[PDB]
Amino acid sequence: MRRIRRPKVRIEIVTYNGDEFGAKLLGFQTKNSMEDDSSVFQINMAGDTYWDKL
Amino acid sequence: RFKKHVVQHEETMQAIAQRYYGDVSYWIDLVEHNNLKYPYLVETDEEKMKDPERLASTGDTLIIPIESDLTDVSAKEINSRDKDVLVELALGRDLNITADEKYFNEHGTSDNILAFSTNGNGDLDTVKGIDNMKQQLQARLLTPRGSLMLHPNYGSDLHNLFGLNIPEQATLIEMEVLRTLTSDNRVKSANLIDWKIQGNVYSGQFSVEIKS
Amino acid sequence: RFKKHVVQHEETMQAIAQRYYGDVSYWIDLVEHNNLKYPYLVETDEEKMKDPERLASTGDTLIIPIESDLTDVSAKEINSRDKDVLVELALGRDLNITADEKYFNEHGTSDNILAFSTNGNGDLDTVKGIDNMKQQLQARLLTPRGSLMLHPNYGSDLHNLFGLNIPEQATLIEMEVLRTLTSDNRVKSANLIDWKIQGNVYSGQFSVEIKS
Amino acid sequence: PQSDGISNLHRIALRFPKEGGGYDMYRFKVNPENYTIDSPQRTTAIKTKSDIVIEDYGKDIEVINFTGTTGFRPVREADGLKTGKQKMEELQSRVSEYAMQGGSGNVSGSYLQFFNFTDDSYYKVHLAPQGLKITRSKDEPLLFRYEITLVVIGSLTEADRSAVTTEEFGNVKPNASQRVDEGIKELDKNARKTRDRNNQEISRRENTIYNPRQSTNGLKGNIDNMALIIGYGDGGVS
Amino acid sequence: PQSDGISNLHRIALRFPKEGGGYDMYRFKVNPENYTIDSPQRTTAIKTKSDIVIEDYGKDIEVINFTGTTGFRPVREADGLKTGKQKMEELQSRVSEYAMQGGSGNVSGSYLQFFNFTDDSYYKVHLAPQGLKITRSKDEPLLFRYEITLVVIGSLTEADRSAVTTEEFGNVKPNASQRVDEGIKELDKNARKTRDRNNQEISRRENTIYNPRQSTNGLKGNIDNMALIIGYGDGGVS
Repeated sequence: MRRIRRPKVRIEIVTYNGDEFGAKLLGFQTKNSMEDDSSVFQINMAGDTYWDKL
Repeated sequence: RFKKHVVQHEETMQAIAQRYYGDVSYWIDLVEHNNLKYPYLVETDEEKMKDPERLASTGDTLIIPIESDLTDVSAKEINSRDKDVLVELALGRDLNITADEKYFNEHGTSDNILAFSTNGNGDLDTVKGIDNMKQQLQARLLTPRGSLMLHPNYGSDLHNLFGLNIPEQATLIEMEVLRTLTSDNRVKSANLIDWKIQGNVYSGQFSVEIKS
Repeated sequence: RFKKHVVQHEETMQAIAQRYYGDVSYWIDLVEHNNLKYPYLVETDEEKMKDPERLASTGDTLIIPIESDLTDVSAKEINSRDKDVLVELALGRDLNITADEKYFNEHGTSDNILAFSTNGNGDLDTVKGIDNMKQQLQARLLTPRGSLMLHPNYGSDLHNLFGLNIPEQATLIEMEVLRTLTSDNRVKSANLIDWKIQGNVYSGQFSVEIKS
Repeated sequence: PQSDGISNLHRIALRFPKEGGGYDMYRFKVNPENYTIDSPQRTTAIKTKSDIVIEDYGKDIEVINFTGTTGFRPVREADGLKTGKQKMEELQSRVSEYAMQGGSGNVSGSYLQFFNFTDDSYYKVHLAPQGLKITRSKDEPLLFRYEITLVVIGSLTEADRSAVTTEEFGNVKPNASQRVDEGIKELDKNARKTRDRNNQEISRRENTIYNPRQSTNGLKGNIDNMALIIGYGDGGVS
Repeated sequence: PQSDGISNLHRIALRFPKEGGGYDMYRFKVNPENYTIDSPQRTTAIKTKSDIVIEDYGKDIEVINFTGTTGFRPVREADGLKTGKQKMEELQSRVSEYAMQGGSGNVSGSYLQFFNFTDDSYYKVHLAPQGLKITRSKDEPLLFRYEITLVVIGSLTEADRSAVTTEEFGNVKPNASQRVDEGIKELDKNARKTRDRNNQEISRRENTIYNPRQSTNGLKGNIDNMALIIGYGDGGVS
């Protein structure tokens, strides 16, 4: 048998509601590495709302 | 939110916890939520006479909190305080304005319609539970979309739809009614059951999935 | 720009602000544009008799500036006192040269036609408002394209479009007139409403959507 | 309802948003010759070295496409007598007006409402990138043809996602934060500096939906309101 | 118009720019076999986890494409007697004149006017990237077929972008700045140096449609001339 997967991502934010922010998710990246002295991540967001002012 | 449950014939609390959560071990939190002593379930009803509040028998209602609020002590305390009356917190309590339903139905969309009322004596009437939700839905449906002085886009454009009795007007009225009902987050969705157009007055009915 | 509005019976300033600007909180600044005392809207006519200038009642004309100009103090100061003069200033003022309205129609695409006139006493006549716009449009239509001594490309090729009164020539004339009318940025657009060619005379009419 | 013999056929009709408010009920006098509906899925398949993995993310955006021709002979209208060419020109004008006005990213008003009376179903739609393709070949010289493609946003039964009225129990706009901010603004600069000093000192000593009833989230609001009516130091705390 | 009810339809016509002023036109003797108008839209739809996002950025280019031929028999003309071959050759010459010396040399006309009397529609068009295409097939011993694709610049009713007049209420030229610049040109080196020093002094201690009627935009412009001519310092300020 072949496994079935149904991903469901949730995002929480603490200083706009976090649930509304997580609805517009499209994709993200998370670069963590012990070789370098820094861990960095990136998040892609939709253009439905003007996030620059929020 | 929660799920209602009725005790089966000599049903086991651990079996209930396993059914409603999968893992059997969560029964320790459920009994604390229900605020029950060690005799969680007893077949004999006469045993409940000793400690009715802290003893459940067959056919007794029980509260099944969601998985997220299982270990929340505040949720446990609030559910213990509001056993069997927990629906009121979500739907809420509000002043009753449907003094007489026999009168204001005919007037329909117009001004000088509703008014507060008093039930019993002294204490002002307040509508709670499912009746409060029905009253809120009826008030939202009757009010125009842009009538109130604040937070516009509240109401419906039903009064503008009076006119020809052609089928497309009926479908437009159906869509407007469904849009108005779905505007409230407390209603999951709505759908038509039956429609009737006889004479010169539209008739129809709708069903709404009221939470809890 | 500003949208004209008429006070409705038993209407409040809050509803007026909410209908246009959406949020009722903007009404605090909207009153300063109209230059009204605390009795902003009063149904009683004799109440306004005490100070008609600083009061408004049913049937009076209000000013509704756009959101961008709502916060400008200069717009508030200008709209407080000018009132009806805003339209004339918005559309501008210019000298009136329609001395012989009967005569200039008889000689199309002919030079030495327009001339100054006199109105009032001892002062050259002037035009303002929609009349000024119509006069400017008529002058632009009559003025040939490449005749003015400065800022060229002003006018139309109406003199050159005389031909065999065939439908294609009629459509070309229509397009030339539409381009001439739409050259001014104040006018939104134009479109023909009726065509009529009989014998050797071309006739027609057009409609223009003037802003405000 | 279709032409099943019990009820007469009902033709598909559109409902565009008018510029000055309201909607215009555009109705086709001839049903589309061809009707196609697609329901793509966001399922993805990836082959690992020893097993296949099936992963799904949910329903994708649907596509509605149809093609038809307008009638030739004149037919009466509810407010006039419009021929097929006039109907097609009006449809093109409405589509152009709806497309041009959407230069601000998206129109704040309602989307295009599609009413399919041939089979019971309703949708909220938007103009597809294919757009309104109009053609008229040599065959059938006097009959126009129109091709329309659309993308479904959601069922017309449900309202807008952002316009849904939440519970909003208690108070979403507490006065405690407002009056705390007003008091802090009214305080002198030295008072705010001493408040910052006290906050830093308290931070050093760390180690080494709102409702007044049945809720703890607003506990800090009540405490933050205090320490100003009572001089708990030369300024507030937290 | 069309052949039904109304009088005989008028054929499609093309208008081209004449080099020596005026205009010259071209009317097709035979209506096109095929006529396709594409009106796509520039809108993209992308779905998030539990919602659909729709964004639009205005109307797309309206592509016009049609195919036709030229009758072999002759027909009356405004001047001379031109057959189908001569008409097609003249069309090729006009298209070459519009295209070959478009990017090179200079062409007086900035656009072509496309008239559809049969369809009752008008547009301003330019040659598409596909361009003109001429072919003669096996079953056309004497006929000639032409295929052309066009892109609509815009509605013919609207005026040209360069021939648009703004409101321009009041004076457009700030004469105060002009005479300030004229006066400053006559100042000596020391005066300009003192002006720069004064501007620096004022600059480092700051924070701590010309019409005088119904506006305040041209405030500091008038002050500069008055300060210069009267003299606020050796050179002036601001």
